[PDB]
Amino acid sequence: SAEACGYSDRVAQLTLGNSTITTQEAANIVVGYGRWPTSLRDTDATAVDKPTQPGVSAERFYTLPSVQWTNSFKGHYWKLPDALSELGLFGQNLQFHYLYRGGWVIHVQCNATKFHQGTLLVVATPEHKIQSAESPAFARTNPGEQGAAYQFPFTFEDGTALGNALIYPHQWVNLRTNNSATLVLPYVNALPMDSGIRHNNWTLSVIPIVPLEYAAGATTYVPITVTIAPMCTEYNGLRAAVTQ
Amino acid sequence: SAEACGYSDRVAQLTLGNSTITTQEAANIVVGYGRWPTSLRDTDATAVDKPTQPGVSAERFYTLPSVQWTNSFKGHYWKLPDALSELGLFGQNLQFHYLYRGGWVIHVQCNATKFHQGTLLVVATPEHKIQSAESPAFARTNPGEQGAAYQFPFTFEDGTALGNALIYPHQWVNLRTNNSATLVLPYVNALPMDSGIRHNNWTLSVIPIVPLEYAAGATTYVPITVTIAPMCTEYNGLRAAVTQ
Amino acid sequence: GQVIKSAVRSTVENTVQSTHSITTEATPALQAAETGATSNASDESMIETRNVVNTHGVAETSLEAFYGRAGLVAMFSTDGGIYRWYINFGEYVQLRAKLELLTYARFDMEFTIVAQVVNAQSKVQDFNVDYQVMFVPPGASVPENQDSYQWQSSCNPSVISNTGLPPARVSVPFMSSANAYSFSYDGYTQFGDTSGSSYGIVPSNYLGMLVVRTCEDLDGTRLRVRVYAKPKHVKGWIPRSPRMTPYKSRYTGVYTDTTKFCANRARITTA
Amino acid sequence: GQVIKSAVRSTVENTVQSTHSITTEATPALQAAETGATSNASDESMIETRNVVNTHGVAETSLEAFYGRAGLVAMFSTDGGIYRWYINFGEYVQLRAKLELLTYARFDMEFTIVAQVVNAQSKVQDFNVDYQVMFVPPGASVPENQDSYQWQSSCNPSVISNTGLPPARVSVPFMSSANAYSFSYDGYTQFGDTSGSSYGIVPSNYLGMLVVRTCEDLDGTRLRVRVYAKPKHVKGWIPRSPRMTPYKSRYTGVYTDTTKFCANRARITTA
Amino acid sequence: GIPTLYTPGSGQFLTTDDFQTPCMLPKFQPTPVIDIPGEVKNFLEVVQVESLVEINNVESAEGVARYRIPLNVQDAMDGQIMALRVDPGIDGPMQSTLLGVFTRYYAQWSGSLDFTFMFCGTFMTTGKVIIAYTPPGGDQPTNRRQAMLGTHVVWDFGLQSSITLVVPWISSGHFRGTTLENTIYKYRYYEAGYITMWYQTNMVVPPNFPTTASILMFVAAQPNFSLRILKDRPDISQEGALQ
Amino acid sequence: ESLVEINNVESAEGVARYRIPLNVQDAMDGQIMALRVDPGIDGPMQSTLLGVFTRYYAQWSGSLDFTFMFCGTFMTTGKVIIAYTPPGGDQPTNRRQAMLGTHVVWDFGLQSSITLVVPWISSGHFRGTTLENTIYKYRYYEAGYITMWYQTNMVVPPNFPTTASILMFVAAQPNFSLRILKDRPDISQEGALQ
Amino acid sequence: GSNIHYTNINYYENAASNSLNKQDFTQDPEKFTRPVVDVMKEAAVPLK
Amino acid sequence: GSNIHYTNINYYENAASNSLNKQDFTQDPEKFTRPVVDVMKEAAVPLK
Ligand SMILES: CCCCCCCCCCCCCCCCCC(=O)O
Ligand SMILES: CCCCCCCCCCCCCCCCCC(=O)O
Ligand SMILES: N[C@@H](CCC(=O)N[C@@H](CS)C(=O)NCC(=O)O)C(=O)O
Ligand SMILES: N[C@@H](CCC(=O)N[C@@H](CS)C(=O)NCC(=O)O)C(=O)O
Ligand SMILES: [K+]
Ligand SMILES: [K+]
Ligand SMILES: [K+]
Ligand SMILES: [K+]
Ligand SMILES: [K+]
Ligand SMILES: [K+]
Ligand SMILES: [K+]
Ligand SMILES: [K+]
Repeated sequence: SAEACGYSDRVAQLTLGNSTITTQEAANIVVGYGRWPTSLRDTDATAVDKPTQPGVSAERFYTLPSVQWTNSFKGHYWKLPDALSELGLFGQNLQFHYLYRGGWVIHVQCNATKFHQGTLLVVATPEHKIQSAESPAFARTNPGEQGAAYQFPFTFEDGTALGNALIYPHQWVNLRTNNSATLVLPYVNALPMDSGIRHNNWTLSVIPIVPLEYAAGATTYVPITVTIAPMCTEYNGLRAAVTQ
Repeated sequence: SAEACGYSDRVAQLTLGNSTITTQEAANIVVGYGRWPTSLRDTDATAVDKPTQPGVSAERFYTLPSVQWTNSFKGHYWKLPDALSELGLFGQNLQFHYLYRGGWVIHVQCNATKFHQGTLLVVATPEHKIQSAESPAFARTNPGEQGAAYQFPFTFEDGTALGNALIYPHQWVNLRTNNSATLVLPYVNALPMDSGIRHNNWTLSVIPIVPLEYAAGATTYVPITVTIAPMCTEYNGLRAAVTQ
Repeated sequence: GQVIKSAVRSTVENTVQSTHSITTEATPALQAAETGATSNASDESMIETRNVVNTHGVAETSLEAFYGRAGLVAMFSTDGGIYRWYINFGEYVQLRAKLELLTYARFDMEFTIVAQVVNAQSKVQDFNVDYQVMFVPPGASVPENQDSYQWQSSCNPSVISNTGLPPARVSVPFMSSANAYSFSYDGYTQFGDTSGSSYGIVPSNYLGMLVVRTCEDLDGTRLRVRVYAKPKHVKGWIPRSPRMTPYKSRYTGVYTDTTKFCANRARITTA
Repeated sequence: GQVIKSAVRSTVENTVQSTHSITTEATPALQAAETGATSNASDESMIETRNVVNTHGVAETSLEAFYGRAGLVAMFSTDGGIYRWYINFGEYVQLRAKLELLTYARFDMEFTIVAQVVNAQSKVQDFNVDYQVMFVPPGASVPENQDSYQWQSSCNPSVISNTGLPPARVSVPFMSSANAYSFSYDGYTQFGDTSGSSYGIVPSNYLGMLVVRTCEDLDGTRLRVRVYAKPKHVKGWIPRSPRMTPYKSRYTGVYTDTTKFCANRARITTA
Repeated sequence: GIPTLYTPGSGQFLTTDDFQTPCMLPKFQPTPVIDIPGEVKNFLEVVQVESLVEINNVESAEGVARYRIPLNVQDAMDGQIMALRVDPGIDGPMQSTLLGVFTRYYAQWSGSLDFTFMFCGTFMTTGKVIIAYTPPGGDQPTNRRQAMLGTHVVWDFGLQSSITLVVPWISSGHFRGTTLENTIYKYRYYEAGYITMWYQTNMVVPPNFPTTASILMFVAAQPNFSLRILKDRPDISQEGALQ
Repeated sequence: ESLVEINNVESAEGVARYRIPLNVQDAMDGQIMALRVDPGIDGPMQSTLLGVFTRYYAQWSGSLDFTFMFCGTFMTTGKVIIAYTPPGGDQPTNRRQAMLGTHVVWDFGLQSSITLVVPWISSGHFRGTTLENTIYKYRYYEAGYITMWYQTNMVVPPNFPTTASILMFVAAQPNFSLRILKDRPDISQEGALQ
Repeated sequence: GSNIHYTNINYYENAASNSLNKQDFTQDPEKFTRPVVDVMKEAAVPLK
Repeated sequence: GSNIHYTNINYYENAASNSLNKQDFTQDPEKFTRPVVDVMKEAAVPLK
């Protein structure tokens, strides 16, 4: 028994709405800042309209297009809620409302073989700015569901040290050990709610710190897949659909 | 006091979600078959997935494009849920789910003056078939938010007598008396839930039985407006968006 | 959410004696049809009435009393010793019009089959012959000939009788996949198709077909068959506006437009 | 030595509302078919479910409901006013395939006999004639002619009826010398013989024959007979893999090899 | 076997018979009865619902116009507006109503009738009209004076747009035949009388207002109404197989 | 559970028809298979235990258990997504559309199999077992589709087989039932048997 | 009219085999005749 | 469905003459679906 012996079982199942995700090579589960997603308290709220709480229609797993771990791969990132702004009813609720609040369950996938070696840092960063350019391009600050490739991994695209990104909720996908990372994230902001089309609360980054190598002749095509589920969401300020 | 004296007050306010509708010339409120909308009972349900209940995001008033009460006006009709299938989050939830169930609150509006005369039958008909043609056109069975003009009012487009449509929930907008009709409708079907893109449970018809006439020189342009709110809705069988 | 109650009664309402009324308070006669409500003016309020203990019953208008009798639903003659009848009640108008008085209804049915032999000139014969009526549910193989293997009927229900015996008769339960049959459907038979021929028909109302044959070959003659259906244990919902135009098609409610229902009279002032 | 219990149920299982699950502990979805066990992943564990009080019954799939109806087992015409039918259910495939769904089974049977007169051209006649169906157990003398002494039937059971009367019908008990009939037998009919024709048949399944005649001679015509059988009070053991190839012989399960069961489609990625 | 003696009627197929018979699917278990609004148990529930009378059934009126009783500013007094036999099952304006259709599915009827009228002129259009029910015995009343001697209501146009004239059940027998067919059955015996409408004062309007207006006519059975002896509705027929 | 004759294509004969082909990809998000979930219609399901009995009846109801077992080498890894698309439209055209429905993400490992439950999601309590359209218009009852896609990729060591197989199992769940017995269309004869 | 005494024993397994129902009552028609939210008493005016 | 009340008297000597059985229930299918010695709980992994 994992609880009795004091260890974490390498298998896991994540079930939300009509979706179930499984892995047989996990490395525990991270819960950002030790906090599970929670509803907005009456004492913290300011918007007075009764909120919409979509439930299972939006709180389920959405799988984004996979990314290849190429030989020159520097890493890839996705902004939240930006990446899911046009997916399913989560996207619709995000567009039709001025205000949105919610947490996340992130599952990053990358399997190879016992003949491959490589290590990916999987980190969820609050308020992660892509500020390496004098005038950041919208295509890079809000890359959508396809996400964007890293150009400056060592400086974390924001002028800080990549090695210190561990101060943010994270896990590693070290091929010899695991093939997936799972992170539960609570809503974080200096406000009770905010606009899902003007502000990205979190940024998911998958960065190779130890390059992908393997026994000569092994499969060279190794994808990285991201599956994300909104959790405990609520929306206020209903109107027509509006995207950034 | 209306209750004490046993009469119905001519003023009314309908508030659902972020919408409020008022009228100062109503003629009571009809509640179809004396039944308010209700949720699907565990003993009647068959679809096993936890349903989505959007709440205020979909249970609110949607106003459709107005229709003119022309001199040759034969009447107009709208299918439900067809008419709102592409409006707001109600439309989105209807499209993203295989199954839908819900009631309605209908408010038909038509004001003129004490110098005008005319009478409209406002009726909500369950399973109203537009079968006057050997092969009914999709444009007429599912006219969308614009609705469709009547071509055969006397036969109610279905081979029955217009005068007997009173067996269905209805009211009249008799200009000398009132300028609006309000009807609350429960979900009706031979099934617990059904597809919102293949079956229209109700059809709202506004038919002139006494032509619009007025003192010479009065305003001749008199619109008819329909405002409809889904009520007590639930959806099952989530997937990608699909329209008929 | 039912706000209007429905107490049951076994007799019509009595009349209670009433007297004159001269007041500004009670005005039973004043009404307003715009509300959608039928007048609530009672006999006793409109005229001075006497006491009438009215024991008139209401039984013959109950759904069971109205629908609870047999009506013709099929009539045909075999060809090559066989006939395939798709179970539907749109062929013969009398029972059809009755059923369309309700939107939804649950009921069991009693089917009665009357058959006799007729010759090529359609003259009835005094000839006793064994016949078989097999119910073939959708998806099951339909026999092509009078002697095909499907007549073994090891699973399909079959009733074998003789033209010399009384009419055959069997009861069937409420078989729809739905929770009630629908006699009005404003929708299509399938997703991805909006052709007119797929409109206004609810597939769940079609439970299959009845295939009929004579067990052995008749010599130059044919089997004439009439199928009657009687609804039983009727439960109904949502009364409908009655058919007011002639039927034209077996599967659709298409009709010919008209400018009047009743015939004209010389003037509105002469009864 | 029964380690697995078999509690009875009269309705299918309900659905109970469930919520999300994010853990490393419970993994209902992970399975291992190698064990020989069917997955035990429940609906509630794979998705978030709602409460569903499911009152759907299970009656029509019970052995009694599945087998409890008549099916054709014999069909023939007399020759010289007589016909000998060896009792076996391999001639007509529908009932045969049903029975082979079980390895062993005990049941009583209701036999129904439908008979009529036909002429040399196989045209049915309206002619009432008395006929006799005699059950001749193995070892008893089988009549060679329509008027042989065995028809006295002082011990053999016989049923005499008329083509003008309703079909004859009699029940028979579970008659095998075994404790159940066998619908699959991997063995031989006797010791000292290993010929292929003696393989796959359990002799105890054969209880004798039915010999039929008209009590008196028909003039130029023949008696057409159909025998139906209906299992009753069924008890069954060891479900079997269903027949998936056409039958070819009455006494053996021989078949023609095939490279596919269902028809082909263009590609595995297009439903 | 128990000795029995079969009797006349044996083997017959009476369409209204009521016996128990073997079921084709003895172990079949139907879908559950779910909650559906609008359950009806007796058609008396339907005939008590008001529906429009096709009252203006004249050559010049087509379709929807046939439901409108014409009213107009008079230049003479005590004039007539309309007339109709009250019998719910005979051919005429009543035959296409809910009440009429069901009455036509039966041979006999009984009960008071609710005739309600709704004025549809402008808010400024006034008027008083008298609606009378004349019990049988003679012909329809020839003038307002004769009509007012019977059961009647005087209607004043105003905020409450409608008025109800109850045609009370006044009959020699407890029931009446639904047809008045005379040539064969001499059922004219059952005629229930007439309903007529007359100007009590006049329809009056302001300058340049429409000088014509309409009244819609509704009819329904009262709570003491019932029907007996089911029969095929004469309006439903066919001359051959349907397409 | 019994095997679905899933690879019912011209190039597959006999036993090979039970194997869903899988192979090392050089592109992402690709499709692996598709199938209508209806248990009683002609196709891969007709020869299964579930299919045979469903074909002995006119109506069915209940959730379905579709279990898959990976049969590649111990060193062969991979992640695949299996989705159930409730009715309304056509089968999903790509992985993004498919994942919006009911689904499970399967990770190849020690536990060789995964179960995708196709929950009973229907307007009516029962569905017809056939989708025959010309006569009865039963396409009305279509239960939807099950599709499988590469979530990541099948990955193998040097010189390992670059192709592998998945076996597909199906069975009724505990809330499944059948109504109205009918003769199985697969059993027939043209004359007396030898 | 209907007998106050008569035999009513079912000989068959399924309810579908049973003879016709013998209730035949009617119910208050208000759900069809007066499906309104506000009560409008007979003695008062309908609208004010 | 089936009647809660119906006559069930046997007129004949031998049980083979009796009408069909009226039980029709189903039993837990574990002897066919999970004929294994070791219990493998739904929430755990099958093999370790
Ligand atoms: C073997 C005995 C034969 C007896 C006939 C059995 C018929 C089974 C079918 C029962 C279905 C009847 C309900 C159909 C109602 C819908 C009709 C329609 O909409 O056209
Ligand atoms: C005189 C009345 C005649 C009625 C017929 C009596 C028939 C007696 C034989 C009963 C045996 C039936 C069970 C046979 C089952 C095995 C069939 C097979 O394997 O082919
Ligand atoms: N004369 C033709 C056609 C008769 C026919 O189809 N009649 C229809 C009405 S048009 C019917 O309902 N007949 C009732 C019956 O004969 O029982 C025939 O007898 O074959
Ligand atoms: N046509 C021949 C042969 C017919 C025959 O044997 N038919 C087989 C199937 S090939 C059957 O099962 N018939 C069923 C029946 O007639 O009851 C005849 O009638 O003598
Ligand atoms: K909710
Ligand atoms: K909610
Ligand atoms: K009374
Ligand atoms: K009043
Ligand atoms: K009334
Ligand atoms: K249950
Ligand atoms: K498990
Ligand atoms: K299972």
